Amino acid sequence: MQIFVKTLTGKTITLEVEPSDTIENVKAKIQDKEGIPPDQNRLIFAGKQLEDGRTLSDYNIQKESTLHLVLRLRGG
Repeated sequence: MQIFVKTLTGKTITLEVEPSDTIENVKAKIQDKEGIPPDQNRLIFAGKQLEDGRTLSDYNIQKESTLHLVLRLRGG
């Protein structure tokens, strides 16, 4: 049950999750592949911002889906 992640830059990543997992948990594994937490990054599917109140099967997120990684609060 792998999920692919696409950043706005085009960075293709890969994570292991379950259709019963929480949105926050699935976002949390982004730290284990990159290092950036779920407060600096957000989540989007089908033009809708996802949130930590539902699961993957509740959003209809299948395997081989490309998630959308957006940056919150520009800084340097």
